[PDB]
Amino acid sequence: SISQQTVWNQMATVRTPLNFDSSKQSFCQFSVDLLGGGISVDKTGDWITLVQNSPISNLLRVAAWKKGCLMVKVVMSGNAAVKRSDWASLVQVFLTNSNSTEHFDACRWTKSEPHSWELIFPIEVCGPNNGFEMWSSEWANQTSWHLSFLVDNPKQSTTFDVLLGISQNFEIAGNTLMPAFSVPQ
Amino acid sequence: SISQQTVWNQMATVRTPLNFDSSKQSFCQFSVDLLGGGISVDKTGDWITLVQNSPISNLLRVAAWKKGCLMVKVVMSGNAAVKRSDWASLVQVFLTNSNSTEHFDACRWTKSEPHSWELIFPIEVCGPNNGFEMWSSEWANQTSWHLSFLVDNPKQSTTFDVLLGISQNFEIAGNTLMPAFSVPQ
Amino acid sequence: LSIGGGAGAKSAILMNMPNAVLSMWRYFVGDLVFEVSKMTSPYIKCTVSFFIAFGNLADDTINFEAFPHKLVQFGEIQEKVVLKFSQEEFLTAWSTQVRPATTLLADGCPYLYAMVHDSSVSTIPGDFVIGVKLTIIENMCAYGLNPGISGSRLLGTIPQ
Amino acid sequence: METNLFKLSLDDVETPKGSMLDLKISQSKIALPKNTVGGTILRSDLLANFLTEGNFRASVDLQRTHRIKGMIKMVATVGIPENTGIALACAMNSSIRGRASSDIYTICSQDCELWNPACTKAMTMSFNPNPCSDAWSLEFLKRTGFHCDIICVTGWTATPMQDVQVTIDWFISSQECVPRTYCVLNPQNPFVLNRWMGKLTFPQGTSRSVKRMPLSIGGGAGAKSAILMNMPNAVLSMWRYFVGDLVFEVSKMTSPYIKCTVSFFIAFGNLADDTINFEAFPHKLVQFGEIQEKVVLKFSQEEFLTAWSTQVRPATTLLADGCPYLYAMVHDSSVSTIPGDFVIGVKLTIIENMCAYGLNPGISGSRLLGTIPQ
Amino acid sequence: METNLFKLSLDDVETPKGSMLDLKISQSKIALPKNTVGGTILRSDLLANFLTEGNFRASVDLQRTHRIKGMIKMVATVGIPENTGIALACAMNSSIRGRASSDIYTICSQDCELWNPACTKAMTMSFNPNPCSDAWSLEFLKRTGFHCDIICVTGWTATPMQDVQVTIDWFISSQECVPRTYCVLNPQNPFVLNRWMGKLTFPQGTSRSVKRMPLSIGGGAGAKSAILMNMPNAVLSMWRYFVGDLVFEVSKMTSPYIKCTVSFFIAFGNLADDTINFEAFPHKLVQFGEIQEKVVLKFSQEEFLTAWSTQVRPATTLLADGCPYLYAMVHDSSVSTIPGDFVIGVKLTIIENMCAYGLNPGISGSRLLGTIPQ
RNA sequence: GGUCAAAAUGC
RNA sequence: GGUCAAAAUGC
Repeated sequence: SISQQTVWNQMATVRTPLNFDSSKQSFCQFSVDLLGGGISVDKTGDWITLVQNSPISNLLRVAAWKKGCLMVKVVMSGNAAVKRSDWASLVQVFLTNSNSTEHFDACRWTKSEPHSWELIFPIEVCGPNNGFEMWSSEWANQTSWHLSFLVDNPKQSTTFDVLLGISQNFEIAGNTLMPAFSVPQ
Repeated sequence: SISQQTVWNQMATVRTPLNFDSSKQSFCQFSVDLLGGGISVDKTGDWITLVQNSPISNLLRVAAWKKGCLMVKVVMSGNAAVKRSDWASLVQVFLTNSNSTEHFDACRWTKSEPHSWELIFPIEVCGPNNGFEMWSSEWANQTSWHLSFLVDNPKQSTTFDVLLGISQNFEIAGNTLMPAFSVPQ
Repeated sequence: LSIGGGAGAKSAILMNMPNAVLSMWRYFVGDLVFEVSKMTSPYIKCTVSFFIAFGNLADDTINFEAFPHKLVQFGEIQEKVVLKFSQEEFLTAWSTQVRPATTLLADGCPYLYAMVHDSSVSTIPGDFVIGVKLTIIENMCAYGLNPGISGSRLLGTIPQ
Repeated sequence: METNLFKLSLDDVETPKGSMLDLKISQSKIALPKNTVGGTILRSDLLANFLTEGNFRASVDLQRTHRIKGMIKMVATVGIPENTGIALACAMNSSIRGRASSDIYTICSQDCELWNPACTKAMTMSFNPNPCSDAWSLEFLKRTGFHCDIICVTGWTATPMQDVQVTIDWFISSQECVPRTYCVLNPQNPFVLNRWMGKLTFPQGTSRSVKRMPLSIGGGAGAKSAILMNMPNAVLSMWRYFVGDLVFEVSKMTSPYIKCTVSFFIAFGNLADDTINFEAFPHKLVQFGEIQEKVVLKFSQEEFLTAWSTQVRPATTLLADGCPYLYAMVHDSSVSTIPGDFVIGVKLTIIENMCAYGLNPGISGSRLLGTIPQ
Repeated sequence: METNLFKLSLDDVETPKGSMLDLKISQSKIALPKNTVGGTILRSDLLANFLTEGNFRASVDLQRTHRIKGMIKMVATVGIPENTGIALACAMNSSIRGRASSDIYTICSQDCELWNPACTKAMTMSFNPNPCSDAWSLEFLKRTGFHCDIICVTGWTATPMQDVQVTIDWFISSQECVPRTYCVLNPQNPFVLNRWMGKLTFPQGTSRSVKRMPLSIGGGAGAKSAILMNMPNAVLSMWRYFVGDLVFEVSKMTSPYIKCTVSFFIAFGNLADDTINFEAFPHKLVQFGEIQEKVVLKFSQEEFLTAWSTQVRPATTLLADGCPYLYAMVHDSSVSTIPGDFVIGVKLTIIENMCAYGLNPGISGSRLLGTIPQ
């Protein structure tokens, strides 16, 4: 085919509010629309989000019809000044196709590893065209893939990095006509 | 072919500055050019670096055209007088082809295991000649493979050892005419 | 001739799938088929010279036309000239992306030079304008996978 | 009455073909000052800088042509009488990364040839600069570092009356470029190594002036506080144990007037220099014809019983090597009627019908290899 | 190990062969300043100075090759819209002896072509500079005087917005050189004459603006106090009486927007300009297609009864010429929507199936021939 | 007569 | 194995 080993590419980098009042609760909440390219956040604070203008990130935002398997990676880089006997943080991860409460969860992981953790898993896009799917289109009351998170003691489990990779069998077709992507500095 | 089991060979051994003022920050930073043979370091201290004049280390420095898969290994031997309930150190690892900020990361690992950790991963060299690549040559604005690190509480996560191994399918051709390698003692 | 990320914008990158994907790869070759369109009034005349080189050359390089080159001329009512550069005009595959600052002295990637071999002449104010579109890469070879490089460079535009 | 430009032949992407004259890219003149001592870099630059040195028929063709699927041909020329001799070399390597070494170990792995002008009054080397494919470019040669080193390995025997100049004629050849790649873990055959195995110097007189060369050949060349290296060795050293047939190339670098009959064989290091009895070993006696400068020597794999170690620590006492050595001796004498020292250089060209059992973790540095004046 | 220089291919005496690209000798850029008036010498130099103007693939081949048995090929190029027009010409003659004339009579006998860029956006002329044999040299071109004159014969109709530049591409051709010699007393067939027979200008309106051209054609061109001359005329005038078929070439030099239908026939000078009745004569009506610029006209030998005189004194009153004339008339009108004057140039290319009865002692000077602005 | 143009394009 | 040399000259 066309292949290279261990070459994944960046999508997400979500950082947690610094201003967080351990009083109006313990958790912080956020979501990543893997097939849409959008980070949705809390009102808990002033969140620092960034989506990376990656070959793929770039591609999934523009390509209107998607069939195949993409590979995801979420990494927790945390607050390392916190002494390991003093860790109080879990982070509940969810995989859904809507941001609706009435929809049900596809997969559900819960990780509580001090200072850092890794999570590698497959997502597959199956749709009504010929097996092709379009981002949350009204056509077959179509959907996406969403990766939502729930952080407990967000002052500890501070940073989140989302990477994905592509499958030899990802096929697109069409152009979702999108505005200009913003490039830092 | 030509093969032997569990015979890898040394490349890197990076040690962290002893003189480190936990005041001008928490982290120390460093990089290893796997396909070039160079350790680039901080200004944080007086770093103790060594590259090993290994059959391979030796080979990759001299061989001007590289196609194939090499196997890497980074090992963290740390400060073991530090009591395990008292660990405050992570070390963020990155894999890039340039030492530029504008380039994007290929893979990204973050490990926070007390006193010692291991990390085994494949790197593959794909290039424009016939599928052959040359170290950071201007020809097809060519590149390398870089393994950069970020150490938090470098007084803890003290030592780093980099080993690689070769793939039955590593093919070189040409001689990068290099100065004399320095041999200790 | 590096063509990944797409179009440059002030503070942003512009994108279309056929580029999105290209940029998924790292290095590329093939035959590049370009489509030159006249967009000015059949009364504005020019003979345009196209070839393939590198960026290190000065604009006063007498000697280019001693390069494979193809001279284009438009017939009054003719508006499309299809141009084909063969894969034999390139030795080694080139990089799909090159940082946006990379100085015309550091590109190791092939460029597509267009020149006036004569003159622009008319009897009415006007500027000769021809648009170039890379229609298909034929007999492609893509060695690689691009982690990415932030943004891209600019592409010409302007009035009328 | 009009001409179509489109159907004009201004877009030809083809490799220059022609007569040796028509396909002439440059003319380099190199200077051989009569006070030259050996190990002297006569001129070290970039090939592209060597080729861009005159406006000769295919010169612009070299510059304004993107793919050249033919070979760079050198033709060198300097005549020196028979009572003296210099030993020059043209080493073409694929890149230079810094202030690099210009020994002969370090510069002879890819494509280089040694020649004594007293014997060979006109050399011709041909090479393929992209050892990975079939075409090259000048911009390639330019932005990749192709290097050409012209060095003196064993200085003048007799100092000429005035200075000398070697003129190298450069051309594009009529013959196609063929790759030469190396799989490091699955060598080919015959494996190309090209290793300076030593500069053997035999003083004038009746001294067996016995020269022993380690057959362990990984790490490469020794340096004061360092190791010198060339890929064909880099890789060898990737393995652990080796055998095969070792094909050596003995070159005369002194003046056809300095005579000696040299005796070559294969043994071990435990033997004393006064071993009457060696020549009762398979041995081959070499003698050079006046204008003869190259003797190719082939030792068969049947001269070795078991594979040997690719590396042996540098201190390993000539009493502890369990690895075969390549002994050179004077079977008669060194004789001349002019001051001089008999000097012959040995290069291991190819290991044929190789067997590599193993994988070498490595052993720090390596030992020294002969060199010296003139 | 040695190379024989003798059996090397460094002594090839052959004419460069190749692709139109490979056989490119130069690139001249000529300047057409928008205030150009006609009769303007755009550039008059030496061919060898025209060809030595860039380093292009066979450029050194032009210089370091003694015998070239192929042809100099020019490819010119400048585009001008359809509402204007210039009339340029490239005249290649074989030598210049002094401060010479650059008319069009004087510079079009050997090998020259006129072209209106509005109609012909790319011209290609090919010539053989040694009209006496099959090969040329640059040193020939150099030390003999081969000349190239680039002139404007009928200036801009509409003045362009800024300056213009004509780029001439020079090359060596794939086709052999063939001589063209002249026996003066035993002409060939078809005899090549190439004579500027006049620059006929027809003002805008309904004027029969009748132009009569003498068919007596020896001495050549008139000048104030002098005679202008080109070999093909020199020789003609060597004879006394002549006939044959006269082949004329009518070229438009004004902007495709200036319209006229021109009527050509053959008569005598005794007729008044108000002769209703001519078109009851064999006549041929010419009309130009927008981008059409050349009409070739052939009058057969059957349009003349008896041979005519090659020379007639310059004063001979339009009432005393017994020699046939070439009348041009406006059969309609000159019409345009832009100021301009219809201008067409006439050149007698070849006399075919000639008969020359005689030998001319000569008659002093000759008459005038049309010319003027733009 | 020479020159020139022409006997046409795409994978 | 590549290179190279060689399978030779004159009218």
